[PDB]
Amino acid sequence: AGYDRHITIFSPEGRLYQVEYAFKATNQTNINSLAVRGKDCTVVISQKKVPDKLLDPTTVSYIFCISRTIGMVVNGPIPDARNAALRAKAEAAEFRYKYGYDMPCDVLAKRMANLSQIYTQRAYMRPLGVILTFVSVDEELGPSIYKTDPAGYYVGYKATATGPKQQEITTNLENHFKKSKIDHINEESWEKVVEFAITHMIDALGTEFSKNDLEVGVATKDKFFTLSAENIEERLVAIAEQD
Amino acid sequence: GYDRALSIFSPDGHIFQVEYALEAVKRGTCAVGVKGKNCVVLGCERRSTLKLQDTRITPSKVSKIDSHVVLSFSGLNADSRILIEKARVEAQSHRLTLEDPVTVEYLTRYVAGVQQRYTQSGGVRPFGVSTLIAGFDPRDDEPKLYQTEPSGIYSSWSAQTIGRNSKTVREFLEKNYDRKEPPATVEECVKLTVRSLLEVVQTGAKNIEITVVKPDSDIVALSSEEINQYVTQIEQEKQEQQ
Amino acid sequence: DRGVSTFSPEGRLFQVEYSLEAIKLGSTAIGIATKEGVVLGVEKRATSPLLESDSIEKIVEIDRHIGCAMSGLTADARSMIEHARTAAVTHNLYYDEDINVESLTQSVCDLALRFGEGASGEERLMSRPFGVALLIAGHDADDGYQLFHAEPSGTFYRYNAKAIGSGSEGAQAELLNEWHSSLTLKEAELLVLKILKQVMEEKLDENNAQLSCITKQDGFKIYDNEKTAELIKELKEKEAAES
Amino acid sequence: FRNNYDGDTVTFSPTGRLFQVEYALEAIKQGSVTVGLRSNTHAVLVALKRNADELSSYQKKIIKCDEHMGLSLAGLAPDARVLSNYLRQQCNYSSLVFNRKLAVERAGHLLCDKAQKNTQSYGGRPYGVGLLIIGYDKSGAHLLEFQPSGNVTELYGTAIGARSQGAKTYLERTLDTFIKIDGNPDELIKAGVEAISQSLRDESLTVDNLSIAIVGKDTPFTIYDGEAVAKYI
Amino acid sequence: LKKGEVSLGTSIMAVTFKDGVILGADSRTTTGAYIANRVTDKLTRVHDKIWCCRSGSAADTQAIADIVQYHLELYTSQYGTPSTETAASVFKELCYENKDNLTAGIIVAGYDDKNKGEVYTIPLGGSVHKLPYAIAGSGSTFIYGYCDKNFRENMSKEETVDFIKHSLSQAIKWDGSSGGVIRMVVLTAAGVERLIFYPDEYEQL
Amino acid sequence: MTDRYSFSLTTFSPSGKLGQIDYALTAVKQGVTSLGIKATNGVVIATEKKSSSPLAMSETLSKVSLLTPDIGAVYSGMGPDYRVLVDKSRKVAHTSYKRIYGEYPPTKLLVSEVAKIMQEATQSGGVRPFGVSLLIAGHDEFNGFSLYQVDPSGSYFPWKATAIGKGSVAAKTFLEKRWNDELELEDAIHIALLTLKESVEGEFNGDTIELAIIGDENPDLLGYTGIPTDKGPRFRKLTSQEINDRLEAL
Amino acid sequence: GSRRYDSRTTIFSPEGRLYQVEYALESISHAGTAIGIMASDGIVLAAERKVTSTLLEQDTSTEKLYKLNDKIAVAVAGLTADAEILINTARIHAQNYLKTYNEDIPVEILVRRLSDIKQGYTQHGGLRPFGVSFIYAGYDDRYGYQLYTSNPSGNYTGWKAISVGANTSAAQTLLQMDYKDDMKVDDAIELALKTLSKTTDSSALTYDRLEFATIRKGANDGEVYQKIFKPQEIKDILVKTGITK
Amino acid sequence: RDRRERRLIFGTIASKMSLAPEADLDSLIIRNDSLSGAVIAAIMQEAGLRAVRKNRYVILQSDLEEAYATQVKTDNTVDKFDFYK
Amino acid sequence: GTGYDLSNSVFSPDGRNFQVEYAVKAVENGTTSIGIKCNDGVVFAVEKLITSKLLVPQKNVKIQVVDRHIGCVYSGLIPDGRHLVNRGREEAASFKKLYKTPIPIPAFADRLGQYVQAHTLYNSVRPFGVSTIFGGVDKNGAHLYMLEPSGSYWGYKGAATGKGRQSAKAELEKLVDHHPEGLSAREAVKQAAKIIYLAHEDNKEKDFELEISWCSLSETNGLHKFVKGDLLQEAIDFAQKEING
Repeated sequence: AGYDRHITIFSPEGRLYQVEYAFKATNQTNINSLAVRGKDCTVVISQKKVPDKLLDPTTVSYIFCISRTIGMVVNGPIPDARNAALRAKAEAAEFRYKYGYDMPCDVLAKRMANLSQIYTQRAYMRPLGVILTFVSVDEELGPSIYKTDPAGYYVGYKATATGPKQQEITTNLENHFKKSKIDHINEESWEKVVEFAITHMIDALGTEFSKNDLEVGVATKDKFFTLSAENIEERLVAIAEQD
Repeated sequence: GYDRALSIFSPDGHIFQVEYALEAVKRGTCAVGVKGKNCVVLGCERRSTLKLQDTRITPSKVSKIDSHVVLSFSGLNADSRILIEKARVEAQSHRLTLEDPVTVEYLTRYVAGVQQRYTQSGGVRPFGVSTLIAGFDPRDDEPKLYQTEPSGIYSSWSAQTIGRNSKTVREFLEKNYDRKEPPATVEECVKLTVRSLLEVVQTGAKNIEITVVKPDSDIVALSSEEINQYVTQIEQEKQEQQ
Repeated sequence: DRGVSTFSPEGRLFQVEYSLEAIKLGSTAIGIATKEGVVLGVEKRATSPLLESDSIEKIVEIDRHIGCAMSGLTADARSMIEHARTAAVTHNLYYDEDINVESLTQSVCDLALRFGEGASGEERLMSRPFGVALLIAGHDADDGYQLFHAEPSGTFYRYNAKAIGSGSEGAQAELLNEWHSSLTLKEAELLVLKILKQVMEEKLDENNAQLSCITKQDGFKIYDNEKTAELIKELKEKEAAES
Repeated sequence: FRNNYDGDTVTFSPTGRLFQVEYALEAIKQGSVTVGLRSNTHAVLVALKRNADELSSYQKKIIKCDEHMGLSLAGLAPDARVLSNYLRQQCNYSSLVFNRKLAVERAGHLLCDKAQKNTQSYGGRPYGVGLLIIGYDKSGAHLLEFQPSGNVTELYGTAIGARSQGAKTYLERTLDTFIKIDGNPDELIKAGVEAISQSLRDESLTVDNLSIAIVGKDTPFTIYDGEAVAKYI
Repeated sequence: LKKGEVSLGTSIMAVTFKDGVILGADSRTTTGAYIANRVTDKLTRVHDKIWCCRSGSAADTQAIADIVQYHLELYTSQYGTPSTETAASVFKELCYENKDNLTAGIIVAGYDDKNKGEVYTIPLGGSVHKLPYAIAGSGSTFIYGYCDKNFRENMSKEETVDFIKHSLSQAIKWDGSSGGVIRMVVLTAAGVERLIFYPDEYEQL
Repeated sequence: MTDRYSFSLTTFSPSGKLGQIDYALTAVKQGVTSLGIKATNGVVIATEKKSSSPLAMSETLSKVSLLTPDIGAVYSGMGPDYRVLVDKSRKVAHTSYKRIYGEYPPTKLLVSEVAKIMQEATQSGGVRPFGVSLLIAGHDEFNGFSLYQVDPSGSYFPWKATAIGKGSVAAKTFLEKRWNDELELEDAIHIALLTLKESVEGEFNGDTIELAIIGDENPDLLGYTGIPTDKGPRFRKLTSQEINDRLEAL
Repeated sequence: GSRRYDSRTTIFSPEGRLYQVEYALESISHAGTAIGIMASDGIVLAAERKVTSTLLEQDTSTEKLYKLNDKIAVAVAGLTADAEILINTARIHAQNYLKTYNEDIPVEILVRRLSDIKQGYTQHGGLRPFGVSFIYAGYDDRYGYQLYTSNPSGNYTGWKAISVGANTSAAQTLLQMDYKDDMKVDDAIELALKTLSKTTDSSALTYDRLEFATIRKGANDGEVYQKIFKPQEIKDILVKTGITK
Repeated sequence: RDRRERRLIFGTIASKMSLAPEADLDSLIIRNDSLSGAVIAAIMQEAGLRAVRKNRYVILQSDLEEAYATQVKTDNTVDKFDFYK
Repeated sequence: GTGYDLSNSVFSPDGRNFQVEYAVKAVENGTTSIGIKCNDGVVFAVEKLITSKLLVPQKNVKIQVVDRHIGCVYSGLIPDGRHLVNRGREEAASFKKLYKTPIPIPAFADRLGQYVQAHTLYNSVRPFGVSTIFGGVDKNGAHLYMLEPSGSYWGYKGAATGKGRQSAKAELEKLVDHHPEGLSAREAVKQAAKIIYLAHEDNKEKDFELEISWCSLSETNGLHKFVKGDLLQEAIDFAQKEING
């Protein structure tokens, strides 16, 4: 044929070079994300930074609202993120007409995975580099987190993290859930759910971040919303109201 | 798309792929055609070494292209079916449309034309076959003998020989034919054809297959019995010229 | 294999250069256009008793006013003829009259451009360019007698005389000295025979040469074996009496 | 290496563009010297026709696209024809659809797009030919320079072919004078011949090499061909 | 056209007020003279504050409406919130190319926060017309005089709810193919509030 | 512009081998220990469940998929190749048989349909071939219970027990010795846990085994509690508690 | 594009060969063995399944024996996968001849088509060919019993005893000697089994390492009834010849 | 190194350095599967050394965990292989 | 490393294909163009290089219109920039017909984005080597956007690209701070002209001809128009006053 990394075909070893390099250096773009599940919400915190004072940070987007209710958190670069967004959006909409029902996280995950795989076998396309975390509060499962990753592999989570502070986030939640004997915390108001998230975040990444350095996306039953800049400071001050 | 290159120039103004097509023919079996002025004889090898072949369903080297026209070859059988099929269709196409029996020149142009296409056109390679095409034009008693190469070129020849040891059989034939006095009788032109093809088959008198074409669809394949007789005779001739 | 779009630092394509190499290996074709005709002559060559030498010729008729003699690969000149007949026939039906020899060369040269992988400008269906160059000779009622040299590269020039083939370097040089602007059809044919004799390593017979002519009361006319030989018979004696 | 990025037309290289593209710009200089000049009411094209021999007849270096338009080539011939047909097609359709002649500017921008498409296509190639396209539309007199990678510039005057820089020095001096003569054809024409013979330095000029074409406010596409260029030297 | 029809209440309208636009329609389907559904929904969402009133055949309108839903979800998300003008055009485009097999009479009425309430009327062959308030269906004709006199500027929310209730109740009386429940959707800066009146309510009111 | 790739990416090497099939197989050897047993009173297939994360669902994860109602498949190889392949196998099985002959394809016939997908993909360029091997374990009422192997190229062969993945040969030895036909399904479940304990060490549970059987019926697997008309599924995947119960049963 | 991202192995060689074809025959010479003995009251077919086990089924004895018709069947030497596409298409090519003329295809036509498809994969497309060689076990009323072999190159030859697969060389050297020019089925069966043992290393020749089919005329079975021997009928014939050792 | 084998190496290095009833082996058996005897000894030794440079005298199961997690990676690679997750 | 310098159909370990790097480089190798967002609008200005008096003013402006209210200017290579725009135009005509509304500046960013990104999933199509700064006023506010050649793009408050990118961001960043966003659209022409002047200091081998255009909802009424006449002429003077030399 050609070679195993000038076109996409098996390696000597049965590996795929392109999928493993797609895992690595697409999360080192100054991005770190976590998603945790509420009681009647789903919270995402994700880093999101602007290096100029001349770059309007509103257009800067890496939590997208796929539908009115669906969110998708992308870890990886904006050229890739919009190829996956266009696909996601289209899939969401199509689903809504044809099957008469709102798009579940899991179905979207599964569909996108199989598609990426096909593009992985192709000798004139690449797998996208992006890692896609699809969030809502389904009325067919409660709060949900389902994540696809780039190899055509995808799997459901109850809480997930990405970027190399994966270990830190996990351990804090694991110990906590083993003690309380639940993997979802119980609290109604979204506000208290974001405070729970921050607590585990601050400890784990070992830092706190500004309003414009964060972006927080909240899933609720039949809405997904992003928190304004003042709204993200309100929460950071509110734990410090306690202190 | 697989209309892209698969046949490229040489720097010498040949084509690599046509030079390599001719080699397969040489390794191959030998076919010959020798002309009288009443017939055209075609000899074809059937050198069965092994005795476990059943030879009524072991492929022949003689095809009808038309009822008054034959094609013989030396080269890969697999490729030759593909050419043989397109050439039968073309005889019937003329017959249908012109209301006329087929003329030898046009068929030769056709055989030449498919091979010529596949060198010129991309994502195809030429056939592994050289052919001899012979027959008689309608209402005509003079012999016709054409040679085509998988280059796609074409020529007429009074006699021509192809495949393995082409040199040896040309060289011999050249001493036993003149255009000014070619043979009138079937027996002596056949004697000459069997004698050339003896000298390269090694042992053969059932391994040599003669088919003699007289004007307009009198096409008759001589048998082993008959051939063994000419070989005896040739062994008598070679101690009358000692 | 070899690029189909890759040029030399000068900017002359590899494929074009390679086209020029096959041309130089055929047997000479020589044309002189005069004021009463166009003469096209070829060396057919080969004489054998196992060869039918007067059944093969290199001067083929396109139309009742157009011939071509070739030099180079002969198999290639069959595709060029198939395109050329179709184009001329369709124009005679639409406007009832002769097609121009320059016009024909351009229509053919357009399909000489395909080779290789396709373009988005053009669908390239072939694999190599044509390895034969041609002298196309004709008559039209609006420029009289003419002679044209088509190169497979794309360039076509009108000439009053031109030689192509292996032995063209010598041949052309002779053409100029012999050429003048009161040259006639009958002289030109005799002269052709002189040139052909000179450059042969053999005796000139009509089973190694063929003549042809154009007169406008008969169109493109092949000077037959019987007439060509009578002309050869007359040559040998007259030359062999200047010594 | 050279051989690494050369094989197909789909690769960029650290230079900022592909090697092959530069080789297409280089070919133009090989082919025929053609100068382009305009005043503001007429625009003049002067071209040297070359052949190969004594007994060869000239190849035309002016191809008339319309009865108000024509162009000169310099460089590779076969592409210059494939382009002149496209321009013919573009022209006609404009007239059939929009009743429109086809502006020089308008044509340039369509031609550019066609050129990008054939430089992203891998089997495709740069054309390897530059063109000086002249016209008088209702935009005024025009000269455009077309390059076979999609570079289109509107100019007062320019040259492509043998010592372009050569002619350009001449034109840049005599510029201010000739361009303000507006309403006299002959002067601008006379400046064209005066220029072209000084670019030359290993060739000479003669009557039947030269061919002049003028288009303008009162000159519909007209060629002075052979003999009739004598009266502009 | 197609093959098969379900017939519909054939009295729809959108009337604008101060706080936006209120859309109102009657719903009741029949197949023949058989009452397929007493209670039905003819108020269909294409966007969150932008609904439409479906008229012609049920079948044709649904098939179009799906196509419009699909485009408008993707517009919303990507290009920002739609307008009624944006909807109106999608409805027209399909309708005009497919006028020979579909038949759709649509009033698209929407509430925007950048152009307020908007009414775009799509004719049965397919056209885009803005009008200040619109009446469509085949019972609108009888109620042209009433709506124009009492249609007045800067209406109060109740006064417009009475006005639409009255408009449709006179049309439902005189017209025969009209009947069943009145559904309405009040489209304001406060959301969409949905009202339903059973047969016994509007007749009196 | 656009693709032009039509040249086969699977080609012959000087020995008579096919580079792509050789490569793909290395992946399969390194893949998760899977086996299949025909108990004669059923068929039991077991495969390793795994978790990515403890905070990760493994409900979504697919290690045992039902290809058609009475038939399950399990694999060793490349997970993404497996997922797409299952899909094309499900589709053709439903369209071309389930109201044409009025029932599911027979096991051997379904193994051939998979075989074809993989072979199309090996012949043709634009795409590399599938990198997978399957164990298709089944029941069809016209062949009983069956076990097949499907290779990466699409070569298949019949088996009555096997294992593929890492540590195959020894796994087959324990299975060969313990089972020799005419055996309860339950008993084959017990044997299967024993073969895999010896095969996998470091930590072992029934919460890291995912077990499916084809070898039961419930009324719930006719899919209705009324009056029969047909037989229906016999695929049943067990929950983790039931598997721990069979681990407790000696 | 694809020029420098691909190669051309479907071109000729400086001997006149094609790379992939020559290689394809090699693939076949280490695959399992198929043997064809044509008799004049029958066809005897034998195949060795190289390696058999009690973990494989040995019960399926169509593993290399496929019927393409009730009058033509092939014995396969090479891959199952490669085999599958030509079988399915051959069976289809049958039905077409059958529909058109209401009569079954001769063997020879069906071979010539097969070979043309196989030539085709190296002739255009850039594709790879199959890597499986077929032995045609077949009928005509023009030619009696027929025995062919066709190859991935697409050359095809008439036989009355042939082998392809491994150990070809050993089987054919014994077979040519012990051949009788016209012979009955039962005699063929004795000859075959005798040859078979001494082509299978050490004590290994068993019924369950063999696939056997015979095609007999019968007189409780129809003219040209193909019997594809299932285990138990192999067990019988081995004991009768006594060759089980 | 099989499971009984790794277990010993954690214990033997763990004797040599500070330890307490927190120095939970059960955790560790999941964390390490079959790395050479060289590698297990290397890591256990380094983690006691690294804790003490972070200005901790005590070693706990917590302490080994925080040292390890830092050394093992600094880039993010998603699960294990492409063969199974 | 390698394969990623010729292709885009496979993924670099650096996360950034070497061919993509070369595309950015040709952008910095063009001219300066900039874009200024203001409190009602956007103003665009470009340095047009003067080489010879054989070039004609305002026919080789590098400002090209799309729709009615989007002005598009670029740095890099001319052919890439025009083809990219011609595609924008075609999508824009399609847009207008279908949705009966003008094409957004955010929409157009996406349209361009998807054409570039498409050519960065394929080795068989070669992408664009220009950064295009564009913007306008629409139904949903004023927008400045910059499209970079990866298929990365965002909305900015201010933008520069080209040779003079750095000097331009400096001079812009001071002026934007001083103002709330860039004050009035009138003011913005004067400000622009200062930015071009500072950006010229990286050229100094060619003279320049100043060309500005604007799109303003308070002094153009939502249309893209050139800034010429009096307004351009006061702007040359303002630049030459404060910036000396």
